[PDB]
Amino acid sequence: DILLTQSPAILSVSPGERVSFSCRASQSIGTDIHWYQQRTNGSPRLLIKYASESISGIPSRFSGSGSGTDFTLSINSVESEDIANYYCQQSNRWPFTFGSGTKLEIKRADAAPTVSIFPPSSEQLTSGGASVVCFLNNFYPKDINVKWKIDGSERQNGVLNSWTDQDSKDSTYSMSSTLTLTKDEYERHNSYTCEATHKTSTSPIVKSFNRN
Amino acid sequence: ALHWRAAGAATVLLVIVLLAGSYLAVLAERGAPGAQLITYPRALWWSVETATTVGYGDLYPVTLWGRCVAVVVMVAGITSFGLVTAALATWFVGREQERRGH
Amino acid sequence: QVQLQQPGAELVKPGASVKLSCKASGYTFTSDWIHWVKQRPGHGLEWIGEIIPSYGRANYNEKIQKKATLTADKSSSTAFMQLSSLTSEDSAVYYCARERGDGYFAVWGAGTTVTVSSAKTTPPSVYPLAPGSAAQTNSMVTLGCLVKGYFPEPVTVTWNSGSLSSGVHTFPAVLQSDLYTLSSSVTVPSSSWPSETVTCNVAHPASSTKVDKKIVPR
Ligand SMILES: CCCCCCCCCO
Ligand SMILES: [Co+2]
Repeated sequence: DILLTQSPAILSVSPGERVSFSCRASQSIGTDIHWYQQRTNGSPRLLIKYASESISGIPSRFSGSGSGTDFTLSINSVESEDIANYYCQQSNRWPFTFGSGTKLEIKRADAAPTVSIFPPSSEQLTSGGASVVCFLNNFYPKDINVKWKIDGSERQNGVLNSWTDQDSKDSTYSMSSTLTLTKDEYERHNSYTCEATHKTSTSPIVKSFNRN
Repeated sequence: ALHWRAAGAATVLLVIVLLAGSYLAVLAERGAPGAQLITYPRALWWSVETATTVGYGDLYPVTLWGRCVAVVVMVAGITSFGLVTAALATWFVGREQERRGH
Repeated sequence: QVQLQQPGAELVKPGASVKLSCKASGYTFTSDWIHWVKQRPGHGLEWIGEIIPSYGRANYNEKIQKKATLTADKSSSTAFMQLSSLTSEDSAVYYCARERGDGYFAVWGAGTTVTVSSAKTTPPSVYPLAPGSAAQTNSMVTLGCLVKGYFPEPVTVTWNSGSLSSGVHTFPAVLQSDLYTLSSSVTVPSSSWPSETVTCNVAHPASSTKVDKKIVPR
């Protein structure tokens, strides 16, 4: 049963360059290979059928080549919306099989995060809990550190972090950091501070609010 | 004329067998690992290949029911060729014997 | 129009059984196949099986453990995948796709997120995230909302019922003590808010709830 090997598993490219995804089959399959794009949280979308045949409504910069056992998807002039997983699939022999995928990552210019801190909501406090939310937005590269201080002193407990995949809108990354407390624990402190340390600057970017 | 009636029928039955043949092959062969006779366009080419006996061997059924289909296609092609040839002989023989006054 | 319709979510208990559906529309031919494909979070696509609905014949990936059974209703043109005796290895997004008997999947459904767990369905609490009174600004303002304590995944979060899509990130959920929480972020021009309205719509399919939450200044 036909094995499709995709190399490499991650492809890092610069905006505007021509990129090429590989797909090697375990035996000769003519040109019976099709390509799919799957963006973050989206479903797959057919890009190229039968090694090189274009699909209607797919940008003219996607093309395909190959025959037998060696197949290539190319993108001319890569751009942000191209950030995605790419799969090949064969229909030469039963059963149909998929490759394991190649992720496209774009190397953009360095960008500092935009930091925003948000006080607990009236409605959440009512419910008897309080979440302080910090957003670190549109930064490059992905490596970033967040620090929480309550009233000048570092906090580590109750802090949950989430990081987005690379953005298909601008090739950046974002992270959110959520400190969750009871209303009681929240009521007996004054200032909450979120600190972001990133490659783009010596000094951390800092955002705080007073409960009063 | 019986012979043209027969030759006409067989040629319509042949086209029908080639089309149903393509459909049935794919249905019979999907499910069987290594089967290549598994999409309709190539399966229809396969059917023509088979009915004519042209023997490329680029595609063939690997299953019992694919192979049964293959045989019905062969026999339909073979039968319709024999009926066309026999009709052409009947035509020529009756025309030669009128070309002799007989 | 949307060619293949699937439910957003299905929660299933370990050992239990679920029947997924895939309603079709658009051009239909008696030669069409419906395929099912499984994706575990962070992983690749995996072919499960296929059915020719206008003949009832189904074929399965014999290289994996057989959890699926495929059926079709030709009058409502729905494809069904009966998944049975599920463990947590069976938690994944299951897509259906349409093939015109020519080898490629032209159209796909949006997928059904199947979660296998004993834990219980919980709609989310949506709380606004407007800036504090002290926060200064430039040409742009960041707003958000906090989707908390839901089960299972997924939630879909829109801004102004889809019209506002530039400058939005929804962060992945974090699971703690059998409940999911996430935030969604939106950025708009400073001048435009609160002049022009900003609202997050939060659909959670597993509980059948879609709640709206407007973002007003504190
Ligand atoms: C003589 C023709 C045999 C019919 C084969 C139909 C395919 C059955 C599928 O399993
Ligand atoms: Co005589």
